Amino acid sequence: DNQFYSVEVGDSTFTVLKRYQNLKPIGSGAQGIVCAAYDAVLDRNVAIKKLSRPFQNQTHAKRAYRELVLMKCVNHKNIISLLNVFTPQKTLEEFQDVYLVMELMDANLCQVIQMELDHERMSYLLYQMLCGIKHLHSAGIIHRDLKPSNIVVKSDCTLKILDFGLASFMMTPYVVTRYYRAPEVILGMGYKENVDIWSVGCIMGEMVRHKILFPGRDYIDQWNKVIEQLGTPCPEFMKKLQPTVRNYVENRPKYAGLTFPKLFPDSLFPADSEHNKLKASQARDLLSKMLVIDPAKRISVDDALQHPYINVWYDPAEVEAPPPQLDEREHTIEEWKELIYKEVMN
Ligand SMILES: Nc1ncnc2c1ncn2[C@@H]1O[C@H](COP(=O)(O)OP(=O)(O)NP(=O)(O)O)[C@@H](O)[C@H]1O
Ligand SMILES: [Mg+2]
Ligand SMILES: [Mg+2]
Repeated sequence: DNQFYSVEVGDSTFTVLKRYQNLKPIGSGAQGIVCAAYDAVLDRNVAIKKLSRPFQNQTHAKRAYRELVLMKCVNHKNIISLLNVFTPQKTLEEFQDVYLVMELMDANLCQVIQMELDHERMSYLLYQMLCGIKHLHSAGIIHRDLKPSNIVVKSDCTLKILDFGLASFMMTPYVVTRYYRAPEVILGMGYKENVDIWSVGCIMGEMVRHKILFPGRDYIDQWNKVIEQLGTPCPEFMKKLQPTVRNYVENRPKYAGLTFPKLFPDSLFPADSEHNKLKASQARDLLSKMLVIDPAKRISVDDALQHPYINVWYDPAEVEAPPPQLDEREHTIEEWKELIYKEVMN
């Protein structure tokens, strides 16, 4: 008569509620393994992510606690919704795992990057990202860590963002993706809303080029790739850097920079029709306004939404949707356990 059951998925053991049938491993991350499943009660498929011992460290603890609180309060069609939360353990002392249940999407933005997208779908996906990011911004959430792996899509081209971003030692077997972070994060500078526009541009640029824009082993190799293509930023941007960082960037080999038609030629864009020729210029024009190193010269979310390549889908309810305790703090690993439990158990 137990409400839960246990199946072995991959290498781990998933102990889920009886309503969740047939688990198929669909994803895996740093904080948990994601399985797709059927929900008998709701009569639909869902995605179940298992946070194995989230409170084991302050980074993973802060992450888990924050996503849990926001996935409940934030309510937007372009930000993943939480359907059910649960733990198979009965007491705070026995407490080990957390199970996040969300609507099931069909794939990653990484899988969509591997294919040639038409201007209709590319601008719609892009319009959705900016739609959710805008909603997050109105709620006081500035992501700063958007990556394809955390953006999920459905077959009908609907899009949703998975995580809530950045609020940090981690002894782990796995990597962190830096490729989509803004200069005001690579170089530590202090940001504002449009820091997410850079990530959107790194994604669009990859959706077009079909390969990572600014790769690198470290932030040193990555910044190398930023200036090698876009060129050394203007002498007004550098006066905003910290004196120890300013030194490093200023004394770094100079580059004039490539132009956008060179970075993103017409060969990468479908320019057969006359409609596609104009859209291919518009797309390139948006990229040129998103992949700008200086935040003061970088386009805003609102203006990127009013751009001719994106605004063809503008909708008042989707763009200007209404937004909703002060959470950017510090605790020990057992204090976090308590906070996570009392959240999981409303
Ligand atoms: N609701 C969902 N629907 C469909 N697939 C999903 C869903 N949530 C997660 N996945 C997938 O599982 C993968 C990893 O899930 P994720 O939630 O991002 O784990 P994570 O540990 O937080 N990831 P990471 O960014 O590496 O630290 C994603 O790239 C998606 O492919
Ligand atoms: Mg991920
Ligand atoms: Mg994630």
